[PDB]
Amino acid sequence: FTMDHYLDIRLRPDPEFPPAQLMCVLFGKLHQALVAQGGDRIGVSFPDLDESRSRLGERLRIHASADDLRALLARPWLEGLRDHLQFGEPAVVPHPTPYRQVSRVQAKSNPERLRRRLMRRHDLSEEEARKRIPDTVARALDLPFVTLRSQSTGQHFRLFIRHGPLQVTAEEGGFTCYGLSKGGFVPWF
RNA sequence: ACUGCCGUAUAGGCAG
Repeated sequence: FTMDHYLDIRLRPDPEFPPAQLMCVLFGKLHQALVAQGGDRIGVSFPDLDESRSRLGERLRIHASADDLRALLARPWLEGLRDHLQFGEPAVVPHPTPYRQVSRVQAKSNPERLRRRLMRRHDLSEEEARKRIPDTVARALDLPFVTLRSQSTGQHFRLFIRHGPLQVTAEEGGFTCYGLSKGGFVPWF
């Protein structure tokens, strides 16, 4: 709809850095750009997604207005990265395409963590908490992910990404500062 | 496979 432009970024193979690491860094710098930019009008997708193998592939697509794309290309978030990437031209998307949400998915991967929260919210003990929240509560996602380092937290975390069911038409909605759906759809091709 | 947040929640959502 309003996001009828896109830019493709393809990773260049490198002897010192495997593709997954270049992708994490690319995605992380995008996040930094999007925070600075502000707004909720820029989306991403991973056109070379390999769902069978939960791999994102070596392509990052930015979905936005033509102007944003030309700005994003000249901006410092890409510093140190440009030599590791190949860029397409900011372009109008093909048509027709299906649309899909590209979303962050989170999992209760750590029962102990849910327990510290529970204790804090019900003044419970560890033994009480463990009785109510067993270790089987743990869920593992079968999804591709990037590994990120937060600046505000200190943590390294995995950010799991799901490319949702193909839809014929898009619905109104925006995107987080990681370019992931908070309702918005992007064209898939 | 981290830390936390919302929620009565172990349901389910969210932040970096």
